[PDB]
Amino acid sequence: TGFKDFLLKPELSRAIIDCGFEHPSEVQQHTIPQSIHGTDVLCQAKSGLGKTAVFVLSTLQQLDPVPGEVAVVVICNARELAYQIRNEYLRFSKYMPDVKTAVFYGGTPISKDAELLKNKDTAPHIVVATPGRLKALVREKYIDLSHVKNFVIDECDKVLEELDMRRDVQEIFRATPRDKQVMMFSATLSQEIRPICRRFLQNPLEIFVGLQQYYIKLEEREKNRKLAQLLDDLEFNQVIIFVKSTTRANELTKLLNASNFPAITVHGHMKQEERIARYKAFKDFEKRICVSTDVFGRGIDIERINLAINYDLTNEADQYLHRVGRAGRFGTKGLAISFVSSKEDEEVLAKIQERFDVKIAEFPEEGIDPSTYLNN
Amino acid sequence: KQYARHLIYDFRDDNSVISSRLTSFFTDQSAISEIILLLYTLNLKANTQNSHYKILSTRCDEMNTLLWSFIELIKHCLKG
Amino acid sequence: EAAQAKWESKISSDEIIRQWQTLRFLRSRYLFDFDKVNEKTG
Amino acid sequence: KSLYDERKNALSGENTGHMSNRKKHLIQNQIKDILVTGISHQRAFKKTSEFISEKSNVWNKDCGEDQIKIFLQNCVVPRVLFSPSDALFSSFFIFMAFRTENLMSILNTCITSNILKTLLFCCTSSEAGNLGLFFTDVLKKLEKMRLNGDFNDQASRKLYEWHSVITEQVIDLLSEKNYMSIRNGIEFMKHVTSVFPVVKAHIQLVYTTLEENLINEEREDIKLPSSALIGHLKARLKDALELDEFCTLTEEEAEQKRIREMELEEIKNYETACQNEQKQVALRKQLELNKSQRLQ
Repeated sequence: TGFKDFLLKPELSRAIIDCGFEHPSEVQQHTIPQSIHGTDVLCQAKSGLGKTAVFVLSTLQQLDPVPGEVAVVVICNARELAYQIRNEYLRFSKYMPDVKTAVFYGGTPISKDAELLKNKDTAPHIVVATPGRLKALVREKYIDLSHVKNFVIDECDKVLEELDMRRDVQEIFRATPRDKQVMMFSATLSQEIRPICRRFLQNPLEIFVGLQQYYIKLEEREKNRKLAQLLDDLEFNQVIIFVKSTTRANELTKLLNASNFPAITVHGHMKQEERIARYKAFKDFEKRICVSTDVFGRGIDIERINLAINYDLTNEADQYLHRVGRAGRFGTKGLAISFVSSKEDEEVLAKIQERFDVKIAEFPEEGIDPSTYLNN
Repeated sequence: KQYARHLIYDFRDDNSVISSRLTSFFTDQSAISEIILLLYTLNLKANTQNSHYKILSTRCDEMNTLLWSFIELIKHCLKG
Repeated sequence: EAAQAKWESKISSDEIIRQWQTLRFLRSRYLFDFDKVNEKTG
Repeated sequence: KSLYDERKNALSGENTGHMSNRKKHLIQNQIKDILVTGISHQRAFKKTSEFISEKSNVWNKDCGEDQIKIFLQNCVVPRVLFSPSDALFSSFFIFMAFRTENLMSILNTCITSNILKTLLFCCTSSEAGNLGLFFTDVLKKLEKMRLNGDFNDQASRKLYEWHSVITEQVIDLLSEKNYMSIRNGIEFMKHVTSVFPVVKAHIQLVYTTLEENLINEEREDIKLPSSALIGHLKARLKDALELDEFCTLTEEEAEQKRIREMELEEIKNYETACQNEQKQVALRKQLELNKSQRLQ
């Protein structure tokens, strides 16, 4: 347990074993145990490398439970990410019956949320919001910000830049005591915004920053028949199919749903509310097959995918490293299969083996061994 | 005491039927006095093996809280 | 007593992890001396 | 009795409304079930209290120094290194069975005998963590009977003398070899850091030693609790800490106080005005000097 080595409260260190984390990131290594002492922090790090894990564990040790007073304030960028902060604040506090956490965002009636905060059975110690909504609550005497001791600003460069999103974050800072701790984290911190951002902080701490691959040498029309051969030969956990268009991507799942392979579709040219829910069910193990365009090439971490097939091969070596960086996460074995069907395709792999020093060997006619990607 | 196990997530009053069936397979072969003597002996025998330095500070601790965990299953099932 | 018979023989005439396993055996009865009687505690 | 009543305050304060009859049926069944348990636990405590009181009179008729050494190692120490709920027993028994004069003589040979750097070497991560739960409940009972209860000045000199040998034992442990001495001393200092602040000086002794092992070598990722213990050690530096109100026996330490008063009065006008320039050595540099004087 690497997170009991943060020397935390015994109540907080219980659910971390139930949360599965064991190894701290380099961003979490440098700024959390100094934020416990009570000084302000200034952080720059890459996206999705444990930036949100900094401010959840830091604020649950500091809070003293008081009935009916707020103690943690988080201001964010949009309505979607504030629902993600709520789901992680309750997960580390599943074993604390006194604390509570609610979410505020636009589109919801404020007076109906005023009945949520006035009733003590849903009056939390932790309130997270977008400042587009959290400005609207204090101007009618709904909430009081005089008992808060921790302030969190995530994505501090993207919120403070716009002048309309600058006015709402200033009035909450004037409605709270300045004898307080302010936390500020973002992903991209340039040299222009950092003289702007230092107005809220007092003495801050600064932070600035195998896989078996194979390709099939075939002609043009054999690869809609090679699809149903590579599926019924390989023993797969979850498969992703990468199509470089949106016209072929919707003809395939109507072909696959009638071939008794249930599948879904997520890409562009569709509603963003549908893009969240359809990607959620794929993580929920509702179906094992999904097709997608080049939106899902970079950054998505789903560890249950070990078979990634390239229906339409890339022209570069800088997009191909991202699509097969999804399969075989953290030492797991995976597979990368590419359909070579054009003249510019063979030149792509010829620059890959000389750049990445990886030998994309030829597909054997007898098939691969079943014990080289499961046992080995 | 029943509330202190509800907060630490220690479900004993819920699956009391299923836990008694599991010790029924241990008491049919008269294995209960054999397990306690075997976990204690192997833990004490692991004080001479030379494999690593940080490993046997965790292996000795993990086998110690296994023997504590089996004794506590005996007293809940064989009651009387 | 054989561990002290192992001890009294060598005074008449890794190992620090072999010292780690002896000191988990000698903390049963001969605990309150523990200054320099078996080794240098270092 | 207080933890029995607040359980009733949970059910009465949370559930105020109409939801069902069966739910309010089961709660009022339980509000009498705790009170029959509490008075029987009181009667169980009443059965033991006059039993231990009538026993302790013929127990505390003979005090020994070698007769208490075998008790401390064959009856006390293996029930501290066993379990966290069991290590709370070994502190609650000494402060209840033995008398007031017997209590100090037991804790005499436990601390001034340098074995605490030797036990924490040969333990696990959990056995070393249970040893710290012993000295947490010992020093919490000593700090409460010094604040609320009154002592003579000769006894209060002995109480603050125990704190001097506790802090110099753990520092010698942290300056040892690779992993077993260092990792156990962190977890041992995790639980005893609650009732640490007896003297302002002793906090600064144990703080800077974590910096000496921080700069030179980093074998594994043990910088993470080292920065975490530092964030807990300095959090109690500013409450109330001065060794000159309670410890009054100052035959030479008053003189080294009187010299240090004239160095700060000279340097406060040296930072205000500038008439005759004179430089002195700062605090932490001379606070680094007396470490190696005692480390050798």
